[PDB]
Amino acid sequence: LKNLVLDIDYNDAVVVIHTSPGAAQLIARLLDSLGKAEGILGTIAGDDTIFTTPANGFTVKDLYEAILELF
Amino acid sequence: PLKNLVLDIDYNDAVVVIHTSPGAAQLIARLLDSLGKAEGILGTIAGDDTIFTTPANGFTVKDLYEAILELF
Amino acid sequence: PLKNLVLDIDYNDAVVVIHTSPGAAQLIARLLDSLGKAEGILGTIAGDDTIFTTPANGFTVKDLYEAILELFD
Amino acid sequence: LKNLVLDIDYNDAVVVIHTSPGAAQLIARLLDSLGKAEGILGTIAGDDTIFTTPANGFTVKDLYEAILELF
Amino acid sequence: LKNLVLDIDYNDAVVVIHTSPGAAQLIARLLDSLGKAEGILGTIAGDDTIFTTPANGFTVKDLYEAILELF
Amino acid sequence: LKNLVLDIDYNDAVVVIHTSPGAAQLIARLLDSLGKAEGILGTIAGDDTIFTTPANGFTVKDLYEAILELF
Ligand SMILES: NC(=[NH2+])NCCC[C@H](N)C(=O)O
Ligand SMILES: NC(=[NH2+])NCCC[C@H](N)C(=O)O
Ligand SMILES: NC(=[NH2+])NCCC[C@H](N)C(=O)O
Ligand SMILES: NC(=[NH2+])NCCC[C@H](N)C(=O)O
Ligand SMILES: NC(=[NH2+])NCCC[C@H](N)C(=O)O
Ligand SMILES: NC(=[NH2+])NCCC[C@H](N)C(=O)O
Ligand SMILES: [Pb+2]
Ligand SMILES: [Pb+2]
Ligand SMILES: [Pb+2]
Ligand SMILES: [Pb+2]
Repeated sequence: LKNLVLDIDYNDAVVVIHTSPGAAQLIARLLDSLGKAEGILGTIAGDDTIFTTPANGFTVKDLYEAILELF
Repeated sequence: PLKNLVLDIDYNDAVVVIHTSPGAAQLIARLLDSLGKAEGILGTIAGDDTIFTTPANGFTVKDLYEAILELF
Repeated sequence: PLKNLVLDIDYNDAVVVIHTSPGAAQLIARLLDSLGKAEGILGTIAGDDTIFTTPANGFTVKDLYEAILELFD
Repeated sequence: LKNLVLDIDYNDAVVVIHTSPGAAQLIARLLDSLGKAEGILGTIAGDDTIFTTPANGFTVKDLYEAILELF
Repeated sequence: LKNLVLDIDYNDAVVVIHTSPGAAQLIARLLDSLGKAEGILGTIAGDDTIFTTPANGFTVKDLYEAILELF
Repeated sequence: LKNLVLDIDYNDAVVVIHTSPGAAQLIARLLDSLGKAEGILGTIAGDDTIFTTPANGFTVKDLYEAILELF
């Protein structure tokens, strides 16, 4: 979904994405299309921020890379 | 927004209803939210995939409707 | 997701209003979203504990109301 | 403090209360205190808008003044 | 309320529960009973994914075995 | 104002804030005024619980103290 993703960053426990207001459930639904397969344990969207976590055998950086590879 | 997100627009005697793709309601409802009472929009409230928008006094539902299609 | 999540059903001239347990609105609304304009539902919107639903053309609010009752049973 | 409420207006079907970003569910939780007692049939809130309708017998004008003589 | 829960899994940061579309808030409300009496620090729900986290002194695997308890 | 924010706590991954029912998005809105270079990485809000996580550089406690110097 084009330029709705305003920013993608991360840290020790989660990969955080910021979107235009109200776009979070939209972009987050995209990640859930791949989800577990790629190594996304889960994703939760608020209004303009998304939190997603990698599985075991995957670290946040591996997540941060595949996500880029998506958008 | 994007129209591949808006799946259907329709109306009755009280509100104009917009259906969208799962998760898109809030995104699309913010567009209508840019139109004020003067345009005939009293309000707009979105759920997960449906939006209920209602006419401001002085505009009938058909009014709000043709206006929304114009907006799109 | 028993209908014990549904606390009350009633209407007026524009919409049919349902009151559910807190946090059960979206879930109960999905059910109604399985009906469609053909059974007379123009649309359905859920908050946290309340749901507003409204009838399509040629359907009065009372018709939507009786369809919901039978939709839940 | 109710500096979060921006406007209450009406029409033949509902009463709209525009709210600051996010304050919609909080302010709306206020309207659920009134119930069918004070003529409320129900209220749904979004992110910054609330729709509310009068119970049987009450008109929207009545419901409007309730929310005014209550807010 | 039974089949509303599709999957429960975890990693080094949170336990994530996947549920039916729209049941996130209801199920996450079930978790909100346990409180910090258990190992829970917080639980946040979206539409179909639930992110919960362990409080100081508990591991994420603790919170996990305990949530299966609850369910 | 008054009892809107019921608690702020933390663990290994995020700072958890509990609020009054439906107050989460509002409280979260304040948290989003601060970000990245100011400590915060992202803030998600459910209905009464909030999860906030530190920008990759800060300790969850750095972020925590900053949030305290508000509530
Ligand atoms: N219908 C939807 N909005 N789906 C998107 C879900 C995104 C994410 N799993 C969440 O629950 O927050
Ligand atoms: N208009 C609002 N709800 N603003 C608050 C957003 C809070 C947080 N960024 C979230 O996405 O959950
Ligand atoms: N994934 C869901 N929550 N689905 C139910 C949607 C309920 C209703 N149509 C709404 O948009 O508010
Ligand atoms: N936890 C809450 N936000 N409660 C307030 C409910 C507001 C309104 N009845 C709705 O269903 O949208
Ligand atoms: N940032 C947003 N999600 N804005 C959309 C709000 C849409 C509509 N006024 C509502 O309150 O439900
Ligand atoms: N009335 C409710 N929706 N209760 C459930 C809240 C679930 C979760 N603690 C959240 O705040 O996201
Ligand atoms: Pb960045
Ligand atoms: Pb991992
Ligand atoms: Pb009709
Ligand atoms: Pb029948």
